[PDB]
Amino acid sequence: GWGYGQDDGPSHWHKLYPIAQGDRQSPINIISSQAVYSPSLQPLELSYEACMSLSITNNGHSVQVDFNDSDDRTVVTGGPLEGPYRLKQFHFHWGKKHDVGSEHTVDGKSFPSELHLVHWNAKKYSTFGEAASAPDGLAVVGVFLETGDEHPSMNRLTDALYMVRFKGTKAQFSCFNPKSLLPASRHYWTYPGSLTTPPLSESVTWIVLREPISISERQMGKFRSLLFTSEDDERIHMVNNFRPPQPLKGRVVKASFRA
Ligand SMILES: NS(=O)(=O)c1ccc(C(=O)N2CCC(c3ccccc3)CC2)cc1
Ligand SMILES: [Zn+2]
Repeated sequence: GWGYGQDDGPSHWHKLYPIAQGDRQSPINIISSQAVYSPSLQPLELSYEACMSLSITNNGHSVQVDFNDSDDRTVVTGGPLEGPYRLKQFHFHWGKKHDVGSEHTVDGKSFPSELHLVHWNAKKYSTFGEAASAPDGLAVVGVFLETGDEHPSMNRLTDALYMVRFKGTKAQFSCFNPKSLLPASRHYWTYPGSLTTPPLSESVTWIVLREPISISERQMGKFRSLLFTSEDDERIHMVNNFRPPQPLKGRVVKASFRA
């Protein structure tokens, strides 16, 4: 139905999902000087278990790692959140070159990639799907990826990509701790937004970390080697699977720190 190609890309989604023109769409360009320092905010805590990961999957849009969310062991809490949100999955958005790839931008600057850790409000909703439609249903922590030095923990993931290079394939991915992909800082920006893929529901509290993690150009290349296509179809590389910044429309971006 939708994608990131020339015929089905982001610029066209509004024709299928009208909410794409809504008042709290994501991602956004974060103007650091315009963020409101918010001391009252609570400390952001990412309490992740080491072995809650289930599999790694190429779903045609990204490569996604799914988690066991039957309990509240792997959750995000604090910051703008009133309670814990359980981690359901994490995935990435990236470009064909270093200058593009992230969904959020900071003062007009894009990163080559962006990691999204998707959590849901299991205290208020019965299913991830149900939570994905409600205004306070999801909390996504965004982590920017810069290219430079090799990321040791990332290797276990980038080495697994070959096995899921084609759309619709999956592999077991046990004991991968998502905490290994977080920067040494927990400072962040936060604002009320939406899913960045259809249905584009405005159900997401965004928490974009200030500090990016770094991976090697070689590792970033393993992502650019994935395919949007099936094993039979003509090979079309999975790149530029990101949605561009959307209108802020008077929303206030809060910061946990001072720029
Ligand atoms: N990029 S992101 O905003 O972090 C993000 C967050 C969540 C998802 C996600 O889990 N999927 C699968 C379920 C689908 C869906 C939800 C509700 C109703 C119908 C279909 C939405 C996309 C994708 C990207
Ligand atoms: Zn995403």
